[PDB]
Amino acid sequence: KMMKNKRGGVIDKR
Amino acid sequence: SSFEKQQIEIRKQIEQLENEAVAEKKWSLKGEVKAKDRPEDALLTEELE
Amino acid sequence: KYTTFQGSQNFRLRIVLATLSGKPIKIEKIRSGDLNPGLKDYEVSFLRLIESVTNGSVIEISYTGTTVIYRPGIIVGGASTHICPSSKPVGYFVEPMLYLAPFSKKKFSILFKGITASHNDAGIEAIKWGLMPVMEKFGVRECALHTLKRGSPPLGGGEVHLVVDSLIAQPITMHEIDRPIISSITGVAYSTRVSPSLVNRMIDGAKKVLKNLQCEVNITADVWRGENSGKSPGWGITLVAQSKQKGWSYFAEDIGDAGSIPEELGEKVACQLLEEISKSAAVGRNQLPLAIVYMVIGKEDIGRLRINKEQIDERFIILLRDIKKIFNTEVFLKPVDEADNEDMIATIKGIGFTNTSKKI
Amino acid sequence: FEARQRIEEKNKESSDYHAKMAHIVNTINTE
Amino acid sequence: DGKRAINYQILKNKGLTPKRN
Amino acid sequence: ERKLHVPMVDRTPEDDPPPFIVAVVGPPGTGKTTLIRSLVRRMTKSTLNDIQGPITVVSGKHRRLTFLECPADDLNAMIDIAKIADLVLLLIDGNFGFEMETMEFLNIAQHHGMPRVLGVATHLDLFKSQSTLRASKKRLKHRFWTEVYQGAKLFYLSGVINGRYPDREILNLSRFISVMKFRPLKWRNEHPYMLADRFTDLTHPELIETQGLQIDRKVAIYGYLHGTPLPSAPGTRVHIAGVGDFSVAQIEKLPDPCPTPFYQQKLDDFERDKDKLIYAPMSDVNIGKLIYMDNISPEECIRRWRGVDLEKFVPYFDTFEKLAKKWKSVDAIKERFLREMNAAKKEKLRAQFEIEEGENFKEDDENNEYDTWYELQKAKISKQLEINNIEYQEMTPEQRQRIEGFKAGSYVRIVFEKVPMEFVKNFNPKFPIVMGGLLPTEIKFGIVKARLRRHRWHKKILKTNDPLVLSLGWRRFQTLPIYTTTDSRTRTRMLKYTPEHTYCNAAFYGPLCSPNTPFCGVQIVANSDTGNGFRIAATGIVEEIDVNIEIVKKLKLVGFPYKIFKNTAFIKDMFSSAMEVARFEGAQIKTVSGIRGEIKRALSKPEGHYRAAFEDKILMSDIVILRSWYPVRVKKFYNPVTSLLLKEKTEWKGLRLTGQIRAAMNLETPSNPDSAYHKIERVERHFNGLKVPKAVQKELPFKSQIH
Amino acid sequence: KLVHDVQKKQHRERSQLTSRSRYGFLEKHKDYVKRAQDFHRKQSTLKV
Amino acid sequence: KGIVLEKLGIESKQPNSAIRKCVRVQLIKNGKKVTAFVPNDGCLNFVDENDEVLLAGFGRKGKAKGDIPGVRFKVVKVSGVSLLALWKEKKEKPR
Amino acid sequence: RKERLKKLAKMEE
RNA sequence: UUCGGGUCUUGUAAUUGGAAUGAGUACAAUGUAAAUACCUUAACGAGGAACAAUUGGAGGGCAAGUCUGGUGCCAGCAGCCG
Ligand SMILES: Nc1nc2c(ncn2[C@@H]2O[C@H](COP(=O)(O)OP(=O)(O)OP(=O)(O)O)[C@@H](O)[C@H]2O)c(=O)[nH]1
Ligand SMILES: [Mg+2]
Repeated sequence: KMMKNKRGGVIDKR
Repeated sequence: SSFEKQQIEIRKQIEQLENEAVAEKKWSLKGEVKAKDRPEDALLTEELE
Repeated sequence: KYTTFQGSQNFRLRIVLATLSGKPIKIEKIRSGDLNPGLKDYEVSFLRLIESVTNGSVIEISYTGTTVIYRPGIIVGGASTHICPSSKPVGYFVEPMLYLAPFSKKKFSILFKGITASHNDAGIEAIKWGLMPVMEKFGVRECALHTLKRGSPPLGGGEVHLVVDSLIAQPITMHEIDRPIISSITGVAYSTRVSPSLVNRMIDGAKKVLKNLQCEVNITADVWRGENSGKSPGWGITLVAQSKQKGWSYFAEDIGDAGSIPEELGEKVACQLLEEISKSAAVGRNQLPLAIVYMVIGKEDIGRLRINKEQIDERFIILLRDIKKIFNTEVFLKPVDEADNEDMIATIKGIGFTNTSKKI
Repeated sequence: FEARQRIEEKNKESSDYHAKMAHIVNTINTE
Repeated sequence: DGKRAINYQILKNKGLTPKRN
Repeated sequence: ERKLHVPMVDRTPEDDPPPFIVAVVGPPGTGKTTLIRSLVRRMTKSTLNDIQGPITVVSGKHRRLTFLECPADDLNAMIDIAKIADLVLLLIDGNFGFEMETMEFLNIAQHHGMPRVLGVATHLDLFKSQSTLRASKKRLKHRFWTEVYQGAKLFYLSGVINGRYPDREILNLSRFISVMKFRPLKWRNEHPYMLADRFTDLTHPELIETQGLQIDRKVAIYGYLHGTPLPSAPGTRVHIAGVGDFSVAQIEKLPDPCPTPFYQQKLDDFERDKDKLIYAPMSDVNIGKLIYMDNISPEECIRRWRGVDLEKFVPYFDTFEKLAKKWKSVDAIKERFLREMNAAKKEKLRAQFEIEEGENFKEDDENNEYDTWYELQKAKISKQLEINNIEYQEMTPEQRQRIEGFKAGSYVRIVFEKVPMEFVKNFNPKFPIVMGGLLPTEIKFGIVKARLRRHRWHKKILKTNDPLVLSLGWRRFQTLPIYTTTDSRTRTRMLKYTPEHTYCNAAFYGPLCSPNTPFCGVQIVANSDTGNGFRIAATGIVEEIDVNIEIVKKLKLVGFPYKIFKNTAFIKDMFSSAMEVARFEGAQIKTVSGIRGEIKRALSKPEGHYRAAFEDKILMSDIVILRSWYPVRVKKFYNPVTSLLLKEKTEWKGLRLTGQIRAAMNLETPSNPDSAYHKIERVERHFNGLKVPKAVQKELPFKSQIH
Repeated sequence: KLVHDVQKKQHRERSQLTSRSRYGFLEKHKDYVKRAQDFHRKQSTLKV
Repeated sequence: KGIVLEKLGIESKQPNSAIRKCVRVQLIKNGKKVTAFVPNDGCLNFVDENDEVLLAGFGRKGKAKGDIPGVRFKVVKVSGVSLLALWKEKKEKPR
Repeated sequence: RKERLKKLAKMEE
């Protein structure tokens, strides 16, 4: 459900 | 010019969209799909509702 | 990625402003001289909240963690939850949502779970009776912050439901050039997991200070026991000076540390409230950034607010320089013709910002 | 399992729509 | 010629009338 | 109730409004230039030749106008001049009647918000008989009253006796357009725009020689302002129409070349141009500064003013001991808190009651503003406007430039960087260069949910994924829309065409603009391939904005039953494997006859067969179907028209249509012949009689038996 | 009351697959309801 | 005369019902909001928001099978041109 | 007869 | 109103023919202070006589279409969307 409806994402790098 | 090379790559995208719009429709993009028409064992990956 | 910024200062404010405008920003050198250089867990969680509430936005974080790059998107909102890390409380994670509440595509219904008080940030009663009337003055009608469970430091376990429905287009302009007259002093003295003798003693100390004045004083006791009182015990008190003729509020609060005195806390909070009233002109020093941001995003028009030279501090200068760097909107200050005090009217030509997300 | 979840989702959305329309027609008749 | 005269449809402007006799 | 309205905001300067902008438009050779030279000789008493570009004359003591003879063949010129224009001198040939170009321009004006239309009629001397002339006058006037409002007055002109129309009719037309009295519009009173009067390149010729005529040159642009005060800080984005989207590099206001003679004599009165009275340049003959200085640290600012983190929320108090010692007493804020002695007591009781009531019914504004909610709203509008006015009038240097920006009617120049060599080379003054300052929502890029219909006079409907050169906001660009409907408000199923007499939703990629925004799109902007058809293809509005849509195209799976019992059937040729049938098992299935079912279990021995239980005995001849949904995507195409960058400035050609590429590649219209419709003739069927069991027929009683 | 004729248009019914014309006359709902009524009558008299 | 506030019943399922035909307009000489019928969901597409409709009475003689009681006004013109003309495609709605 | 019955049912209801 | 009863050259998006005429354009003359027009009249001017009148009201029918409820195959709402 989450990966189907949402669009924007965070580029987390460490 | 920057405009000129931009128009060149726009013309490339134009050619691609022309060829796609004149080409054949996808098996899923059609309607009334028959099993021999569509590729074999596709629905398990296509995951429609 | 284009508008650059330095330092870890006013982080949530810069994120909120870039989300409102739309210009892509880039903060660099976040605590370089540190043993752990870069962000913190609560700042990363706040960015997770931002990307939860908005849509199409991209947040690039460098692997060192010292450089964040924000290309904002549109505001959507909806109904969801959030899990506050225990380093910072729900007030610190609520205030940006109070900025970005009424300009969404769908209503806000966010369930925050965590600690609900600290010495630095707003409590729940602080948020309600200090910053909900300002939004109600600026046009947001149906906003509410229910408290399902109340937690306390240092274990928390509390839950608040922020609901905002007044999807306004832009905040109406404001013309408040007269110093308001405070009508009543309401307050909320709350506590968790202790005997309410403490709450009674806090209210006794506060009324003991405020016995000099003649205006009415009503401070309600708010005890929480049982299963919806959270883990840790604690107490705190907020006072609001309410001007009922115009619907203005000046608030001041505190909580009690491990082994403090409730009467001392009541008298200290009353003294802080009197200080805020004496330094106040139509707003408080903590409601002021909300009022300035709302005046800048109000429609293309001159808004006027009567502020005081004591309310003009370094925090005001830093806020105004940030607003100039984002919105290119100067704030004009004129000294009022009054001879006794030294107030200045702030005039802001609010730019055209419309709630362009909302379907019609 | 997916059939179960889909039936549950459809029933939830139908109940929400029915409540919304009842509220709208109530507001019409009282306003 | 080079001039584009208007259609009979947009000259007379009878939008959507039923069939009569 | 006729005089009531919807309230709106008029952002025009009361001090020095800019020249009103009139567009002289119409067919190729309908004397559209002669009208301009004769109207100018009326207004200023000097004959003019070689009119090109905008030309500003001055009417009366307070007015000045800007004539724009539009190039009669270019639809993009029609579109942006209908975006900007304010009074449209639309001229119709008399002998020929209405023409398609006049028709199309009226439609784009109607969709982009109607300016003051004014018809003039020409070639009224070619009519042989006075009665044919009178009948044709009445016919034109009534069709014009159908399109523009009824009662709209249009003028009539005779013949060009000396390169000029009759003076009496020109005098009437001049009086009318000099008392024209315009009205507010939403787009024009939300955005800043300008019509560039003079154009100049800015580089060094040595730089041009070194780079070899490829470097994008700086450009200075001179003209008046309109609409909304342009902010005086450099680096705001502003779309030049037909050239691209640039940003202003430097702004500066100037002395305007044509000051109205009221303003001229007022300047002369303050101080103590009468021959040059037209302007065709393209043609020939302190805490505030303490805060906003960046080099000063805020500590030093507060230090000089008197003589810190923001992530924390509470303010910086002092020690509680000092606070209590200071606030033992409250008589410093007692002022903020709330015969001769009797009179003072009644006065303080009046003050106490005044602070008790406050603002409850204070004139209520209703009987104050004469018992109409509309008048109340517009009085609020006017009060806010005059407060704006006095606060602007407060100070000169910053309250005019830094705070509000250059208002309107300030003859301003602006320079841009990175402006194409094609623009500077193929610039000709016969074309309008209009500029619109954008917004955040207009600088973003997403997909818009619009709702649109085919235009009523357009013949052919619009196919999904067919390129549409549309105009929405200041931008014209072709995109690949997708025409959707909601299947009774449950799901956005895409159609394959436009419904020919109503609105369908559309969704398409392209630069965002606000909700509620009307737009219109053509299919062919290229003038070389137009024909007699109507150009304008779609009208609509844009409703909302997103970055993605859950958009469905229905696909149904067919099978064929090959062995049937009562209520059960073995179905083949629908899947490929038992894994697929297990993935789809438990399915609400139905057949062409209209009986329901479900697929139950995968059959083992053939690869794809299964068993399905129907509600009634299915025939063998019928075809089962399984309705399901498949997500489609929106193609991300965006190709803005750049005709002013083009040299020919007509015949801009982009993505051809599907019929055009089929005809050019010489393919054929794809159509499976099993899908066409036939005229069937269903024969009457005579069902077989009933056949009882023989045990029943034996065991039946004597009377009730088959005899 | 307020209806266009193009709204009142017509909708033709398509025919059997030409590759599957061995089994003839793809049956629609009117034929199905006739067949079901006759079968129901037979079942009733048989039960009697 | 009135201003169209919101098109009610847009989120209904079954088409051409009375709760879908309804709108909510506010009369301008009173600031007072009240509902109004609009025939033909096409004409519901024509009326969107901030539109200055011209209501008139309803004047029914008999009820219908799904009519709403108390909705006594209907919409005659929108933004200056007639709804019937816009529906029959004689005219065009000018923004 | 069936058409008359349909028109009759409409004229009752 | 249901079982039904009454009565009669009827029906045709079937073919086909020559005659008539003014709406209109127009020499002309009359009219008029001068015109326009009417009334007159050469010459043109009719087979979707496309030389293309309306405004309202009632009702039916249709799909491998859509939505909702069900004591299957039904009912309701409706359908420019297959
Ligand atoms: N008899 C007559 N001739 C006219 C009239 N109006 C224009 N003309 C003729 O048309 C020409 C004037 O047309 P322009 O003023 O150039 O119109 P335009 O739109 O500039 O034409 P383009 O230059 O082709 O764009 C002159 O040669 C005139 O003789 C009129 O009312 N009567
Ligand atoms: Mg010319």
